[PDB]
Amino acid sequence: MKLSQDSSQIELLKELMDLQKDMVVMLLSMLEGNVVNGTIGKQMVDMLVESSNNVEMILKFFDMFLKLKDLTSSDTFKEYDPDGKGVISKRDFHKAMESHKHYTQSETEFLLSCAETDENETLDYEEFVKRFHEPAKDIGFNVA
Repeated sequence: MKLSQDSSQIELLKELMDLQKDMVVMLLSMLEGNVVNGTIGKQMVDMLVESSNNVEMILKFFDMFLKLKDLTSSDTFKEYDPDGKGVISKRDFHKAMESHKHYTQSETEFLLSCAETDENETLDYEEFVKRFHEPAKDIGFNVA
C-alpha cells in the first residue's frame, strides 16, 4: 500500500510481488509431506498468529484487487463505458464502482489513489486491471 499509490515504482512493485510469490512457494515446500498435527505446521500457525495483522492486511489487499476483474467485466461498467476502447473517465469510474457498491468508501478512495490520474482524465481501466489483478491472482492462489 505504499508503492501502489504512486505510479513511478511499478517495476519495484513487480519485483516485490515476485519475492512474495517465491516466499509462499517456500512455505508450501515446507508444508509438503506434512502429517496431521505436524510440528512443522504448528510452527507455521504460530508464525501466522504472530504476524496476524500483516497477514490480514495483505489478505484485504488481495481481496480488494481480486474483485476488480468482476468490476471491470460487469455490464454496469460496460454501459458506463461507451465502447471497449479501453479507457474510462474518472467520474464514470467512481460512479461505476460505487454502484457496484461491494467496495466501501475507504476502499473506494484507496482505489482512486492507486489509479494514476492522467491528463486525458480517462484512466485506462484495462491497464489498471491487467497490472493489478494478475499479481493478486498469482500470489493469492498460493496463499489460499
